[PDB]
Amino acid sequence: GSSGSSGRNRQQRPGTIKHGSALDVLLSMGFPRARAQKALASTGGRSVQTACDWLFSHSGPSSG
Repeated sequence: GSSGSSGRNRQQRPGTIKHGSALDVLLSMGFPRARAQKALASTGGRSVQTACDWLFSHSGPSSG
């Protein structure tokens, strides 16, 4: 016996001391706040996964 393992489950963030952000996350991935911003904004800012899809996905008004 002895010892255990409480708290900290899975852990999904660049540290526990400071909380992350859907944006800060993208920043960690290597994306510019802008990119994440534009995306976030577009997709409001709920999930970072959705934004990504948007990011990659060509966004713009079909010109011609």
